[PDB]
Amino acid sequence: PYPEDYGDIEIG
Amino acid sequence: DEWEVSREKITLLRELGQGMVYEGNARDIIKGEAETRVAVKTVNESASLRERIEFLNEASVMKGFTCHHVVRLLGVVSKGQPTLVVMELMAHGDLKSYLRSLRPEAENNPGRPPPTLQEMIQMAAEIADGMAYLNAKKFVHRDLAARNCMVAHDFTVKIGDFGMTRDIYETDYYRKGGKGLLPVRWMAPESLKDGVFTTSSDMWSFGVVLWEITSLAEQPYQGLSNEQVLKFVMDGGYLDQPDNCPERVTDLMRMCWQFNPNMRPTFLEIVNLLKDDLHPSFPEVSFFHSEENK
Ligand SMILES: Nc1ncnc2c1ncn2[C@@H]1O[C@H](COP(=O)(O)OP(=O)(O)OP(=O)(O)O)[C@@H](O)[C@H]1O
Ligand SMILES: [Mg+2]
Repeated sequence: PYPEDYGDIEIG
Repeated sequence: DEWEVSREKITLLRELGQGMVYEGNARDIIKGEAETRVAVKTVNESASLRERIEFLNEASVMKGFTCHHVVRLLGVVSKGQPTLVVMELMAHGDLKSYLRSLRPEAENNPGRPPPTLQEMIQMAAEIADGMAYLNAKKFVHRDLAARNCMVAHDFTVKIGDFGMTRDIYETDYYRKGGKGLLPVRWMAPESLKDGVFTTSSDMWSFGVVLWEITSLAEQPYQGLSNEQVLKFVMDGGYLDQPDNCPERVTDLMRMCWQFNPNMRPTFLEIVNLLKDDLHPSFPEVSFFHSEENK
């Protein structure tokens, strides 16, 4: 799959 | 449950993609077919309670969708365990894998040429049509990307993976601020900044999908970390044009990446723009040309 297409970030 | 399927009717054949998605056989699930080849999504044994809840919400969300350009739910096995989510098998998998397979030097190159302009336009129109339907149903997708678009036996592209999809009937937006494992390279600046998701922020992601198509699914903002993309895009940064990218697609992409969400096109506008440059079957199957688009 593509787990690297997500990262731990903060929004808002 | 009108969606309930007898478990004895499902046979798993191989793993399609890691909750494991399987290719399966389903007996007597589609009228006029004694047995249908299907995809079957399941939950990991070690999935957290949040993940288990989201998987069930995803299946539930899919029950309300009927669109040629959206992956069809076929049934649910919910009696006993485990829960099987049965859907339309997409013979060519996800668009990201498919596009990467079309690179000149890809080991798995299927021996077919990379997409023509017409084929890219057809893909665009199909993705946009599925998204126009989703929006009209008052959902925001939140994870539109090539990896979540699926490719049929006839190369029709359809929207899939509704894991991040949220109902926006009451307000036209979903807001979720805070920390998360998020698709940062696909996200609009206002989503990054204000934590807000709308059809306009889905439109930003549509621009990135166009960029994926014309780059054969390169990684967006390569050389940049997740945290740098976050800064870059919030500050008005966007992607450069792929090598030899057709001008007409570039123009569209740039319209999708307007900093102000109010200035981006709508999905109906995208389909309308492309409608004369499509395969003759499109008005027979599209949400755009359907009585439902009122
Ligand atoms: N209906 C389908 N037909 C064929 N292949 C599929 C289908 N659904 C998924 N796949 C393949 O498996 C991969 C994972 O599927 P999907 O994106 O739906 O799961 P996921 O990423 O785990 O979802 P979520 O983001 O909700 O956790 C896809 O990128 C695709 O290659
Ligand atoms: Mg996915």
